[PDB]
Amino acid sequence: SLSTEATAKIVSEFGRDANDTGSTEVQVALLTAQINHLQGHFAEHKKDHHSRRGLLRMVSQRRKLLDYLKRKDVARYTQLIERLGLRR
Amino acid sequence: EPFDVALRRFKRSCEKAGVLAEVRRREFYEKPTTERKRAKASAVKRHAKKLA
Amino acid sequence: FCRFTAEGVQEIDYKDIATLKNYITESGKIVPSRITGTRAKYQRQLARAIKRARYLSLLPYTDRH
Amino acid sequence: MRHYEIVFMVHPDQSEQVPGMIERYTAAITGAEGKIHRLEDWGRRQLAYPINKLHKAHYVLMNVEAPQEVIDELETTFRFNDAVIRSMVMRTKHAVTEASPMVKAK
Amino acid sequence: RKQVSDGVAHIHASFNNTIVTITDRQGNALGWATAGGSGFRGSRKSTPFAAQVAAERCADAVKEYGIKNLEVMVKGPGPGRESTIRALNAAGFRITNITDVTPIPHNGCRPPKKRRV
RNA sequence: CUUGAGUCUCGUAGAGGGGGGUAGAAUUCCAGGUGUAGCGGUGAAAUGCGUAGAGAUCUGGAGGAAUACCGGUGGCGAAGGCGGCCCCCUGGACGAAGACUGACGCUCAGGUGCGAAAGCGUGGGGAGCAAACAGGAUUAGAUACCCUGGUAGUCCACGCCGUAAACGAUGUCGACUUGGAGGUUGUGCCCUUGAGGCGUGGCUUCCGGAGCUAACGCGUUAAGUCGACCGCCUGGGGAGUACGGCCGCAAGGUUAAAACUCAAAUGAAUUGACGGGGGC
Ligand SMILES: [Mg+2]
Ligand SMILES: [Mg+2]
Ligand SMILES: [Mg+2]
Ligand SMILES: [Mg+2]
Ligand SMILES: [Mg+2]
Ligand SMILES: [Mg+2]
Ligand SMILES: [Mg+2]
Ligand SMILES: [Mg+2]
Ligand SMILES: [Mg+2]
Ligand SMILES: [Mg+2]
Ligand SMILES: [Mg+2]
Ligand SMILES: [Mg+2]
Ligand SMILES: [Mg+2]
Ligand SMILES: [Mg+2]
Ligand SMILES: [Mg+2]
Ligand SMILES: [Mg+2]
Ligand SMILES: [Mg+2]
Ligand SMILES: [Mg+2]
Ligand SMILES: [Mg+2]
Ligand SMILES: [Mg+2]
Ligand SMILES: [Mg+2]
Ligand SMILES: [Mg+2]
Repeated sequence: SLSTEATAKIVSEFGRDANDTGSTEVQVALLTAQINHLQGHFAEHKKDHHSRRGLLRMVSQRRKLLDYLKRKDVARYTQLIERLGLRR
Repeated sequence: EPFDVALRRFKRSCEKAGVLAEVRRREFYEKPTTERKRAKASAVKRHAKKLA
Repeated sequence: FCRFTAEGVQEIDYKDIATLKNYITESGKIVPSRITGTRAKYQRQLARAIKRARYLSLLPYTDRH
Repeated sequence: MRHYEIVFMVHPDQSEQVPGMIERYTAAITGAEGKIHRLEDWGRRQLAYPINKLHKAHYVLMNVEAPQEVIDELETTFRFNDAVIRSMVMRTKHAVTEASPMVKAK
Repeated sequence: RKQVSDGVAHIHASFNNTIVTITDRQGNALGWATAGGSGFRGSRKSTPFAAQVAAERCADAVKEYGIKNLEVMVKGPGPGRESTIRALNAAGFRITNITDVTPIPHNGCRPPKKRRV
C-alpha cells in the first residue's frame, strides 16, 4: 500500500546498499511504516475485520523477523528497534 | 395490415422477453438455498447431458 | 462473436452507444454471452458500460421508461 | 495525481449559464495546478428516459487530473447547483485525450 | 353520451380475474367491465371465455362514446391475455398496436411464502 | 550456501472488506384526475376491503427495503460469507523478467480473534414479508397445511450471543506418481499481421488409469505413495444429559460422567416386494 516514493526512501535509509531490499532491517522498516499507517485507517473503520487480518499478518511477520534479527546479532537488533522505537 | 398475424407478432416478443415466466418465478419467495440447489441441479443436468 | 478481441480494443466505452446498442434487446435487457459470443472478460466490461450509460440517461432501463 | 472523467448534465433552460459555470470548475483545477486533457461539448441530447420530467439535457465532458480534495470540493459544488441534474465522476487509469465517440459521431 | 374521439384499452389480468378498461390517452376511464361481472364467479370467473365475454361487454358499455382507434396495453400472466384482445377487436375496433405493461420488480420486494399442497 | 520462507521493481483480474453518495424498476400508503360495481381470495368457499366511490386507470408526492437480465458450468474471501452505479480508505492472490535477505521454516495444547440465522440489551426505522396471535375454512378431529389480516422480527447504530447438515459430512504444510475434455486468469514465442498456431504458469469443473476402498466410490484439487505436527474415536440407548467449574443480562453455550439397560445399533451393496415415483 505504501507509495513507491516512501518505499524507496525507506529502502535507501535502512538498506546497507540502495540495491539491498531483502535485508531484515528494510523489511521490518517497511512493515513498521505500514503498521503505523494503518492505525488511521482502523481508527475510523473499526468494522473492517478483513483488513485487520492483513494488519495482523504484518505484525506477525514483523515479530518473526525481529526474533530472527535478535538471535542473529544483538547490535543490529538494538539499534534498529531504537530507531523505530519498537519494544519500548 | 391484418389483425391475426399482428397478434402472433405479440406472442413472440412477449415470450422471448420471458415476462410470463418471470411473473411465475417472482410469484412466491424462493429461499436462496433453494435457488442455488436448483441452479446446481440444472447445471449438472444440462452439463452431463451433452457428454452422454 | 467475441468482437472485442478481433478488433483488439482493450477498453469498452460507455459513451459508444453505437456499440452498446448491439448488446441490448428492444426490451432494454443485456444480451447473454451464450447468445452474442462475447468473452467473459469483455461481457463484464459490457455490463459495466451499459449500466454506466443507463445512469447517464444515454440508454433506457426498460422499454417503457 | 489521479485522472478522473467527469460527464455532467444540466437543465436545458440554464444552457446559456453553462459557459459561465465552466469557469469555477476549470479554476479549481487550475488553482491546484491540475491538468485538463479533454474538454468536449456534445450539447443538447435526447434523453432515453425523463429526468425530473425533462428532456433535451445539455451534456459536458471533462477529463481532469487534480488532488482528490479538489475533486471532492467540485462534487460538493455540483450538488449545490440546481441547473445540473446528473454528475458522474469516474477514475481513469490514464488521461485520455483521444476524440470522444459522440464528437466523432457528429 | 359524449365523445373523446379516441381510446386506450387496458387489459388488467390476474390468475383469479381479468379486468378490461377503455380509457382516453389522458388516462381517464371511459368504460370498464370485469370477467367476474359477466355472471362468471369463482373458477368460471378465470377462463378465456369469461374474459372474451367481458371484453365485448366493456366494448358495448363504452360504445356510446364512439371509440374507434384504440391502443391495447395488456398486463398480468393469467389466461385470456390474447382472448380478450381478439374479443375486443370485435365491433370494428381498429387496433393500432399492443404492448406488454406487466410490472417487473428489479429484485425490489419480498414475495409471499410458497404454498404447500 | 540458496533450492524452503520472505522483500523490492512492473502489471493484471476480482459480488474481498469499511465508509459515503446515488440511480432506475416494483410494492405499499397519501392526496387528487376520470369512472361505476364489484374487487380480492380458493379444491370450492367465506372472513376481508367497496356506493363516504373500492378495485381498474392517469398525474404528483412520501417512505422503507432489495438490486430483473448481465449471471455462468463465473469470480473473490481463512471460514461465515460477498451482486446496480460512482467515489474514498483498504486486505489478499497471481504473473513477467531480474535484483536482494540467507533457513528467518512447518505445525500448534492452553491463548486470542473472526464467525450464517434465530435470539438478547439500548436508541432508532418500519414499504414488503411474517413466528405468536385474530378471524374464515378443511376435517371424525385440525391447537395444522389453505385463506384474509397481523405483532415481535427482518432494516440501522453500538453491545452481547458463539451456535448450524458452520458439509467436500474429507485438519494444516511439503514431496512424489499414466492420461482426456473443459472454464476462468496472466504471460513467452512465431506466423505478414488482424484473426491464427505453438510454450509456460494461477485457480477451478467433469470423466477416468494404476493404486486404494467393505462397498459406494476417490483418483495429480486422492480417499494413491510418504513425511511433520495437531484435533478426535473406542458397542447401541442412557447423554452431549446430570453434577461441578468457567462463560452469558437472559436464552443458554463449553468442558463432561456414572448407575442402569440391551445383544445388538450401524455402513455399503444385493434379490425381491411396495410407492398417492417415473417412462414405455
Ligand atoms: Mg505487499
Ligand atoms: Mg397469494
Ligand atoms: Mg466491491
Ligand atoms: Mg378516491
Ligand atoms: Mg478462491
Ligand atoms: Mg485452540
Ligand atoms: Mg440476526
Ligand atoms: Mg433487536
Ligand atoms: Mg425495537
Ligand atoms: Mg399466513
Ligand atoms: Mg400478508
Ligand atoms: Mg422475545
Ligand atoms: Mg454454508
Ligand atoms: Mg463435523
Ligand atoms: Mg497435499
Ligand atoms: Mg472420477
Ligand atoms: Mg494424502
Ligand atoms: Mg477410507
Ligand atoms: Mg456406551
Ligand atoms: Mg449442556
Ligand atoms: Mg453447568
Ligand atoms: Mg442401505
